[PDB]
Amino acid sequence: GLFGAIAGFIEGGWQGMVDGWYGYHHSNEQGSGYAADKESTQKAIDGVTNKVNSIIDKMNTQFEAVGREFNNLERRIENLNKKMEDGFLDVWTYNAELLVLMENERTLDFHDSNVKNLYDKVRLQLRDNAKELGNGCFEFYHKCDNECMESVRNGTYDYS
Amino acid sequence: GLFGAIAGFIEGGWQGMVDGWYGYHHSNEQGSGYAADKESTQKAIDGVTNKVNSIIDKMNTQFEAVGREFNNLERRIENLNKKMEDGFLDVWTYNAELLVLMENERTLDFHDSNVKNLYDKVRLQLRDNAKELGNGCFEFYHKCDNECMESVRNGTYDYS
Amino acid sequence: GLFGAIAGFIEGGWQGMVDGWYGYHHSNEQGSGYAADKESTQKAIDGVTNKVNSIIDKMNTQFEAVGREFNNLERRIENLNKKMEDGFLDVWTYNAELLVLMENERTLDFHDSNVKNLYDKVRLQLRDNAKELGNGCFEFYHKCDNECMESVRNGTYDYS
Amino acid sequence: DQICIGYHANNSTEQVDTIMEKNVTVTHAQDILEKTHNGKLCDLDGVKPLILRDCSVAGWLLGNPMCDEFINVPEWSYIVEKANPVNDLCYPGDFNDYEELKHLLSRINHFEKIQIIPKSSWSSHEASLGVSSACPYQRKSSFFRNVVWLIKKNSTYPTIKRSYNNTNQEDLLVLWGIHHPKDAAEQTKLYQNPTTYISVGTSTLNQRLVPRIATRSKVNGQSGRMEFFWTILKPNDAINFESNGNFIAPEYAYKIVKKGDSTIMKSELEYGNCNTKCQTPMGAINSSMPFHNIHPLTIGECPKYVKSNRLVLATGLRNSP
Amino acid sequence: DQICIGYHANNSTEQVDTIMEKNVTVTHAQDILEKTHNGKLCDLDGVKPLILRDCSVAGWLLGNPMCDEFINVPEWSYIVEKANPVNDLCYPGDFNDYEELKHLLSRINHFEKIQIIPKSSWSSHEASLGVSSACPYQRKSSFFRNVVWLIKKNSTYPTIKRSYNNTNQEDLLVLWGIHHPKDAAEQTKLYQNPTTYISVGTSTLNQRLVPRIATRSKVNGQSGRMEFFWTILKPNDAINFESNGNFIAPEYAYKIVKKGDSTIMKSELEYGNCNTKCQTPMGAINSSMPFHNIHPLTIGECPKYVKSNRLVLATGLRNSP
Amino acid sequence: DQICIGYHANNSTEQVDTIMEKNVTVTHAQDILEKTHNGKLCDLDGVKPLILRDCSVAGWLLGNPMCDEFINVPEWSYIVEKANPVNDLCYPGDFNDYEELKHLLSRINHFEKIQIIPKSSWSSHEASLGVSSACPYQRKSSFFRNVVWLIKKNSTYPTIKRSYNNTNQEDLLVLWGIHHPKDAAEQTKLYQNPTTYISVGTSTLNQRLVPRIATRSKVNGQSGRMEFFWTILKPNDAINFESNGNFIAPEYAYKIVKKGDSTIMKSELEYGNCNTKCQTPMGAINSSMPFHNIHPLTIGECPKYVKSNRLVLATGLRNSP
Ligand SMILES: *[C@@H]1O[C@H](CO)[C@@H](O)[C@H](O)[C@H]1NC(C)=O
Ligand SMILES: *[C@@H]1O[C@H](CO)[C@@H](O)[C@H](O)[C@H]1NC(C)=O
Ligand SMILES: *[C@@H]1O[C@H](CO)[C@@H](O)[C@H](O)[C@H]1NC(C)=O
Ligand SMILES: *[C@@H]1O[C@H](CO)[C@@H](O)[C@H](O)[C@H]1NC(C)=O
Ligand SMILES: *[C@@H]1O[C@H](CO)[C@@H](O)[C@H](O)[C@H]1NC(C)=O
Ligand SMILES: *[C@@H]1O[C@H](CO)[C@@H](O)[C@H](O)[C@H]1NC(C)=O
Ligand SMILES: *[C@H]1O[C@H](CO)[C@@H](O)[C@H](O)[C@H]1NC(C)=O
Ligand SMILES: *[C@H]1O[C@H](CO)[C@@H](O)[C@H](O)[C@H]1NC(C)=O
Ligand SMILES: *[C@H]1O[C@H](CO)[C@@H](O)[C@H](O)[C@H]1NC(C)=O
Ligand SMILES: *[C@H]1O[C@H](CO)[C@@H](O)[C@H](O)[C@H]1NC(C)=O
Ligand SMILES: *[C@H]1O[C@H](CO)[C@@H](O)[C@H](O)[C@H]1NC(C)=O
Ligand SMILES: *[C@H]1O[C@H](CO)[C@@H](O)[C@H](O)[C@H]1NC(C)=O
Repeated sequence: GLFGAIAGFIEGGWQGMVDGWYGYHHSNEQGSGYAADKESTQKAIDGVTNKVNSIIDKMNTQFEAVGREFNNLERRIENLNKKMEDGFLDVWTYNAELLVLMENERTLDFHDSNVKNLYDKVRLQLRDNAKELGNGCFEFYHKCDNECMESVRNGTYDYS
Repeated sequence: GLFGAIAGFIEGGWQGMVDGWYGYHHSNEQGSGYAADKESTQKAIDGVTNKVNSIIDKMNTQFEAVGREFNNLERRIENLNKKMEDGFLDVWTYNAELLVLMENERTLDFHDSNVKNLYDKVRLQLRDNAKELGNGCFEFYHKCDNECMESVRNGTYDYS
Repeated sequence: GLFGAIAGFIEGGWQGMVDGWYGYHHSNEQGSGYAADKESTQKAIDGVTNKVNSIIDKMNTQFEAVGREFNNLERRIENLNKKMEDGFLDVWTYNAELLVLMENERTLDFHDSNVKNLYDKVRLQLRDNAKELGNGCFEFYHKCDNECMESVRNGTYDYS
Repeated sequence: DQICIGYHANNSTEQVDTIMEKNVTVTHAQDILEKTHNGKLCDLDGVKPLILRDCSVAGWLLGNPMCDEFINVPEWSYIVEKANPVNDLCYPGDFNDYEELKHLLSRINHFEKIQIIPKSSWSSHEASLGVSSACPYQRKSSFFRNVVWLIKKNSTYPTIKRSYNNTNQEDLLVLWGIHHPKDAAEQTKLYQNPTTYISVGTSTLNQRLVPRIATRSKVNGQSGRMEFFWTILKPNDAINFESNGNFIAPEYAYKIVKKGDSTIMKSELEYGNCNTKCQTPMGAINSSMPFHNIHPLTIGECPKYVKSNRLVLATGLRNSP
Repeated sequence: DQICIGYHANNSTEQVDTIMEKNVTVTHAQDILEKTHNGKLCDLDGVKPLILRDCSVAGWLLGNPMCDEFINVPEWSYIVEKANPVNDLCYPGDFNDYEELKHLLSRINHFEKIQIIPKSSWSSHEASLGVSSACPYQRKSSFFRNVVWLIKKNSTYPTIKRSYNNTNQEDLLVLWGIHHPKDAAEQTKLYQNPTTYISVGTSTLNQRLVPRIATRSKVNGQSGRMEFFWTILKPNDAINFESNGNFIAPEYAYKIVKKGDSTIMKSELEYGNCNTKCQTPMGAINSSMPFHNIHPLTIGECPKYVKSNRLVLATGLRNSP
Repeated sequence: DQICIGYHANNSTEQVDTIMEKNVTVTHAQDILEKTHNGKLCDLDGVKPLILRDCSVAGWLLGNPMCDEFINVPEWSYIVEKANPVNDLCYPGDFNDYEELKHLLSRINHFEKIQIIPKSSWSSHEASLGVSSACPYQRKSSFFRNVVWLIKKNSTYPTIKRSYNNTNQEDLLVLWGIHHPKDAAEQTKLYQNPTTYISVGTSTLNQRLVPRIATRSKVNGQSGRMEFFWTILKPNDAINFESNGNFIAPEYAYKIVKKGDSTIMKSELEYGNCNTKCQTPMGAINSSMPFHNIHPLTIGECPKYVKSNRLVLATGLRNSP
């Protein structure tokens, strides 16, 4: 959404590409195929793994509410002990609901930014040797066989 | 701010365009006019409506602090009952102040991203049939009458 | 990260440029030098100063937990007074840890966006008078002496 | 010919704050914090609350001569009491476990007062002599109307043996008291017997009160003290009393008729001849909004409270000056 | 020839919520909230808990005739008690500071019961006559097994003067009681002396209980009442008793053998012949997850509790329908 | 010719954490969490605190012979007491509602001690014989200096009838006690009368203490016990006493002279001949920073406390290795 790539200038996802989160579809004389970008995928995996574990780990620990006994003439302090645990456990209910909502929104934007930066990785790589088609594809002005195609993925095409 | 469009490569807002949040100013032989982009405006309206209602709805409910009576020789537990409500209601005072600050910052960035993606919607639509002027305008290399102008807004110009 | 400039299409930082956060390296017949962009640097300084002070100031104040005395037959209410302060001070421990993590991530992205918008400031300024090299540099098609170079920094090159 | 992309502006003056910047003008904004209230105490859900006015909970239950307005009250929605009710214990003394009782009556919404020991059934003691100048009614010495200050008859106070068995379906609030006199002469003058007691028992109660004879500071003219006690009597349980003096006997008890959510509120407000959903001590809230800063403690369909001057979300975008 | 950049899709049905939008389908998602539990009470860390079953803490400690199962229990992990144990105080009465004691026994993990005053050492009173129909054992009148209801011998109840000195290294929980009879005849019938007392003292204790003679409602047939009291006796301290009647003497006390983290839990569950790490009243938790919504109050290596239906993080990206 | 856009780098080693990544090096960073303190107890706002040292609040108020340093203290800023003060109740016993009193004295900042019943005004009893070896002063038997242990005179202890009327403008803390002896002989030896009492009354007080005669464990040589009681006496109210024995009479009371924010702190620290703004039990804080992790409980202009090792905001940007 925020970065315009996913469900934007890239219209849809590839069901056919299963080996990673972001990657390439190539098409040439030898054929057409899907292939993941390892680095970009593994960057995101790391990040999102650490986002998750940060939400879990930094809870060390929340309120640990073990029960008490009040009697028939201590109804005020029973109510007090009651209200305390209401208030607390309802504070964490707000935190957790909202945390998850906010980070769910960021995680999608994180992915959108990733697909955008991957696109721009290749744009800068190919310079004037291909035309941008505006749907996420580049059409080469020259023959690009599989060795050429893999060299784009390696980051090694026109290494200078 | 974050996405460079509002108060950036688009210098200012249009007072004249009142029917929506984001939209178009056109200029041709038949005249010049303002017109909203319905889809883009209504996307944002939905989003921002749901952001608001999420802050309201997910408060279900905060601490519900109904008073108690302590006497002259229960000053310790009165103080305890006091401090509890200080601490709580001052926890929500932090949440709410900061939530509003953080989401106010995101909402402005949300709008900035929206105006950017709208710009890029049209850029990709017009391809090489117009020149970008860098201030948010495109100058057509060919005549674009009102039917043409409306076809840009529909997303139907050069439908292929 | 999110905006692709820092540690992206700009590979690295300049140790040599010490007068500001974002800025310019120029190279011409008279020589080459580093120079800060005052406006862009001072925008960010203001912002980040206010982000900091917002985290500090809006804490007004957290829970102010001054101790109580319970005796040998009030172990239940001592435990209650205990658990209250556990729960609270462990709520702020979650807030503060996570706040700092989330805002640390935004602050880096804020800086990334800033370097990107600075790049685009100059791109729009220079229009067709220079070629983008894709590493954050523009190569002029004409001689650009120091007066010319300073005019880029002022925002006054080709003022029309 | 030309097409430009761009965004809305207006003449909105509404500013909001963000983390990075403050007082940013925007095209639209939504206020979430409520700050208004009609300033009156109002019926909850169309039913009038129990506004004690100048009486306290003690004054009301015991039947202080100045609380006659509340002799037989209807069902209530919530209990309002002033900061310092003038009509409390007209005869000086204390009320045992008062706060726990006050807390009990918060979660009740209707009493029915029943006679459990007729005043005219005290055939061996005097029952109509126990009045005090500390408790006047229309310039005349009187006493808490729901309990009976018994006195010796013919220089004899025989040992009282009485009980009431709760044959009703509801729980029963029962109140009694003990008189702590100022000296031995007074003890003889009122009760004959020098060494007296009051034993009270139920399934769960087991007490034996002993009065305390002492000189102390006069309050409303009295160096004596009345000390009051209560219990909830369960359906089918009985309460037993025994005393050879100083016994402030019950006559009336309270049948708990309607239970439900409420509590006691400290407020100096009167009734507003009005109707509402939500209530604070300072005033009632009528709105759709979801937050406020008026007052901590509340009852009703009340949007949440917080301590802050201004909470305002941006909805529109940065407005261009 | 052509190279396209693009992103993963699959046939994932998993939806999550964000601030801006809800029910967004994604390629992967992680559930953090636990909702499952084996539904049984299980050994903590491989050690069986103290499941009182139909007895209460009072019933157990005093030695209610119906709690014989728990005459000499082994070391426990945590205490489970039913909502309303049927075997509590078989003889009606009260237990002084019961909740504070209950709270004390939460943080203990093993008692050892020792004899401190042999039942057969009461050479001047009768020690084997104090049984009641309120406390039956196998259709036969009995009494709390750890305390002794002493009675007069030969129309004489001499003044008891006894003590126990804690020569052990551990603290000692000591329990005694006082009998509140129904009338003066009974007082004479059991204790001879009309005016009796019970004085108890340690380094820190200093009490003098006086029984209370009264008619009250019958419970398990009794208008009399037993009232029980306790203290922790410190290593090298002594406890002194003195009474001329109504004394429910101790015989057994409890040596605090093992201390540690635990508490009393209200649950209707039985034992599960099972072994676990974490426990709620409804069931035990076995998983790696970090949050749950099953039950507030808990003990063990328990991931944190919250009140919510569903918590689910997006990990993958927006899936394309 | 060429112009490049770019960003700052330096040789900063400072790392911070984010949600996505940890230990990220940055050009600048700001630490918000305070961790330092001078390690001493210091005057609050230029005024010395009440450091009791080896005495307790009880020891001080009652006037334990070993607390002479605090016979007439000046105005204080806050109260410091050790974990286990050695000089507490030299004569064994208890202090009634001690914690509530301790809590009262937290919010006070100055007493003035006044004589209310001269020691030399006890014309019918002996007032200078009540000393104990439990309470030595310079190897000599003594007693709490602010109260008076009265004794019989000429084999007679006439009934005491005394009072003090608070003619001052301030509230008055008044302290008295009752002696619980070890046996009847002692009772006769000290007070003559076998059956004694102590009645105390104000506008709101109404008590009658009865001493308790018993053998109990010796503490500082004594099987007897002193039990102390207090009340706040209001301007224009009077306190009345009556006793025929066991009365530990007041001589001195405390006029509440200065009120204000403070509380009792448990610390083993001495005075630092120093001056500060903020204070914890471990040490005083001097800085501009807004958070700390030193100690929960605090008094003064103290930045907020939290339980964490490290809190550090990024201010600069990612530094390039
Ligand atoms: C009261 O008791 C006296 C005993 O002196 C008795 O003779 C008298 O008849 C009684 N008085 C009344 C009015 O019943
Ligand atoms: C205390 O003394 C004053 C006279 O100075 C008197 O008016 C007041 O009533 C006395 N207080 C009491 C409780 O007797
Ligand atoms: C009981 O006491 C009586 C006094 O009447 C005495 O004579 C008798 O021997 C005693 N009885 C027994 C069984 O020891
Ligand atoms: C109260 O009265 C009923 C008879 O209506 C009786 O069965 C019940 O036992 C009585 N309760 C007590 C405590 O005596
Ligand atoms: C003490 O009382 C006695 C009574 O035996 C009396 O005669 C004597 O004079 C009194 N002693 C003093 C010292 O006043
Ligand atoms: C308990 O016994 C020991 C002797 O074993 C003795 O030294 C100690 O003082 C006694 N405790 C008391 C309170 O008498
Ligand atoms: C990537 O592909 C190139 C060109 O096909 C191949 O020769 C080489 O093995 C690969 N290089 C790296 C660094 O992965
Ligand atoms: C939009 O405009 C076109 C061209 O003017 C017009 O013919 C048509 O009615 C519109 N189409 C849609 C899908 O709105
Ligand atoms: C900036 O540089 C220009 C061109 O070198 C110089 O003439 C002028 O003094 C500067 N102008 C401003 C507005 O800073
Ligand atoms: C917002 O802050 C500004 C500058 O800090 C201050 O002048 C003003 O009081 C604030 N806004 C309003 C409407 O008061
Ligand atoms: C999500 O909300 C939608 C629309 O508001 C509703 O139909 C549905 O109940 C929710 N999703 C599921 C799986 O129930
Ligand atoms: C940050 O974490 C790293 C890797 O997880 C660890 O080596 C290190 O202890 C941390 N940083 C510092 C300065 O200790």
